[PDB]
Amino acid sequence: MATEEAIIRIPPYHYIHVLDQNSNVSRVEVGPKTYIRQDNERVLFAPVRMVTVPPRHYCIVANPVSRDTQSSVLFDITGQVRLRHADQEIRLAQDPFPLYPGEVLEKDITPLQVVLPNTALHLKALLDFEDKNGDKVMAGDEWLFEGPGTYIPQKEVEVVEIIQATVIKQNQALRLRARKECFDREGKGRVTGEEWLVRSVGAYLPAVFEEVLDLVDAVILTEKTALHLRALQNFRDLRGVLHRTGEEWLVTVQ
Amino acid sequence: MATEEAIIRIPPYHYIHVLDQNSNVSRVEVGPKTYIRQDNERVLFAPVRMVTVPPRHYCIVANPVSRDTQSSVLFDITGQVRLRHADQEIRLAQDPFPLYPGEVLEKDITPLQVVLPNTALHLKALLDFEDKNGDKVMAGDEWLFEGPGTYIPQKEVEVVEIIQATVIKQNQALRLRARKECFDREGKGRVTGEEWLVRSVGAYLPAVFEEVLDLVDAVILTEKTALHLRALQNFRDLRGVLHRTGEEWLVTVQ
Amino acid sequence: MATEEAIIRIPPYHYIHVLDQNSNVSRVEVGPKTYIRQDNERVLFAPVRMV
Repeated sequence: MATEEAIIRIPPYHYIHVLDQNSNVSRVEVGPKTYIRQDNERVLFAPVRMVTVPPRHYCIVANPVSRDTQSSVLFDITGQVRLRHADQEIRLAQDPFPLYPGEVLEKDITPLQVVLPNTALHLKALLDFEDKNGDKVMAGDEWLFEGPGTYIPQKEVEVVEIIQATVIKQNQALRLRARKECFDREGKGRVTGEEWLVRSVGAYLPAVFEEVLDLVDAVILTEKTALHLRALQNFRDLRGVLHRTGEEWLVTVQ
Repeated sequence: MATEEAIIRIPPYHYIHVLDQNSNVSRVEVGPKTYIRQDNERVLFAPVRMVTVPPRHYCIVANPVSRDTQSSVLFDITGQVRLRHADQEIRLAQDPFPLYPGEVLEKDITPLQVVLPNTALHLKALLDFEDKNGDKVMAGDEWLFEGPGTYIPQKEVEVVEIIQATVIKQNQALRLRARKECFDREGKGRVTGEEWLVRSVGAYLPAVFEEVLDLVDAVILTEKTALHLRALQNFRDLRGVLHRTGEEWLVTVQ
Repeated sequence: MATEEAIIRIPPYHYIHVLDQNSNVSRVEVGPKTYIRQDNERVLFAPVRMV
């Protein structure tokens, strides 16, 4: 049922064979095994399936522009005996090992990285529970990423990156419409659909928050000015004074 | 009555045979058995039925985009001995076992998820009596789903998801048309067609409740205002005062 | 280098195969082995010589 593949094949190039003949026993998940190699394909078996592949790489161009794929877990160690054709895998520069037969759902993502005010990352869990350092994740909820580098492009789909809000003290303050049961990332106060005030200078929008609008104060250290305000919910102002809706006050150099 | 199917067939591909020849005795519900497999289909029997199939899979692409089907329970354990062609099944990634002969009612549903205020799930029982953990459902009534994860798309047809209502305190409160003998899902009072008021902030319409309108309050902490009211049923107000229909009172900074 | 010799063959009849592939070790002088037999010649190896 086939011919001797005694063909010349170049060193970085790829070729898929014995896809038709039997595969291994036990947990050794070598299915129909194949080879990417330098030499002439001398073929000891004619029954073997022949798949015409000229150009292919296993090259991860430095750490930038890296790759992912369907796990083809053929080699293992004394610690990680991973599920082969059940899981999906992600790759860095540290993988210049040659290609396999059971690979699907893959491309080449460039590892984008961002730091502090620069930008943030709005990850979630597409099906993940506990894939990252030092503890465990709960359902399909969402995390914040602020500071230096990047991470694994796996088991999380990021909502987006967020270009944060920037606040120049006295002239500015930030409004933040809480969106879920959202606990305040900056204090104990929280309620869905509610409104927020940022008194800190140039800070970031936590995943649950939302930059509504940036609101500039009216300057009233002036003996020649006072503010006319209408309390809109029952509360205490910045200066801690009991206030009921509709009530009207004027604020002035206190 | 047929030919030797000695044909080459790829590892994840599927083929249907012996659909014409006799089936098993006793509870072993193997009918005309078939095989999805890696190797060459050597067929020791010519009488066999040949169902021409190139591309197929048992691929449940991670937990998302998963699949269900008409049951085919050939392998069982000690804890489970199932009816194979009466029932109907639902499947996740945790089942990459091959295909069968009795497959009829199936597709590729992505197990959509929603959590907290975000959205709700208006589940009903299409035929079901007790399909879910730690107890037993009464006929084809309706539940709600609120918080973290998803579940089994099986014995329950969902009415819809429900993008909930949202109320901002003193400015707002909700109206809810109770539609069944509906017991109040936030209190004790109840009656069909009746009218409700939501006094909590940003919440969710339970299954029997219906979002009518959200009603904003008139600001009357004003010394220059009072509200003219007309009691439409015999009752006691927010402030717990005896009222009768027709009756008119005015409400002012109390 | 050849085809699956899945052919029908009669009981007293004869056929010569695996003439091309390797032969045995030691004093067991089976070279390119063959078979005369009753059944259908299912051939697990395609490289086999067909006579």
